[PDB]
Amino acid sequence: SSPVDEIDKEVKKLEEEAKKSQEEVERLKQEVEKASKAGLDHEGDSRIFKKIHDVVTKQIKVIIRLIEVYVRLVEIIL
Amino acid sequence: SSPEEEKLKELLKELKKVLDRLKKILERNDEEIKKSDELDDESLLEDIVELLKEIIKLWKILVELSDILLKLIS
Amino acid sequence: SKQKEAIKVYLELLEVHSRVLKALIEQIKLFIELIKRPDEDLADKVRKSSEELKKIIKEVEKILRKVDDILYKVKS
Repeated sequence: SSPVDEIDKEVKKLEEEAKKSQEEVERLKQEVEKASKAGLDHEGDSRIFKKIHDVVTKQIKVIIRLIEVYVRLVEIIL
Repeated sequence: SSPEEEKLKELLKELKKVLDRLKKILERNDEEIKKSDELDDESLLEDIVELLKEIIKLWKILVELSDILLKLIS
Repeated sequence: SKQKEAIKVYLELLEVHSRVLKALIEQIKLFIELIKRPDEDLADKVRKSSEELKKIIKEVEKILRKVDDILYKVKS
């Protein structure tokens, strides 16, 4: 109902996505370390980078949604 | 409309500009990497360079936006 | 290899962006309470979180410089 309270609700939802992102990042770091300790082909390094690229992209998209919520917070008081 | 509010609205429109171009970069980088098989090292670092530049501009606007908001809310 | 070098950069970005998420969420919550009720202690920890973000900017600029160093040597 209230606009600031709607934003508070949206931040708590994005905060949970951050926690899930960090959990996915920790699973990635374990796989990269396992891939680092193994002799990988140039195609093996390719799939590893593509895996890391997807996690990086997801994480930044969570940041962007946070900022777009942040922007809405600024426009409310204006 | 006051000076400090206009300064915030200018930075807010610059923030929307930065976010828009940042999403275009993420899409282009994702599009270029989805070609699979072997990846060129030069273009990979160049795509990273362009991403880092917008990311740096993004944070700089957030830092300045936080300062203006504290002045407005006092 | 240079593809392993771009892997190290992205892993550095993940650790950096995690602290950007944590700092950005704190600032939004602080402004939510500042808009509902002004408090100098809340404003101080906003300035603290803003200064933390400034140091993160410097870390990302260092990452960028190191990548530019590689690109300059690659294109050489």
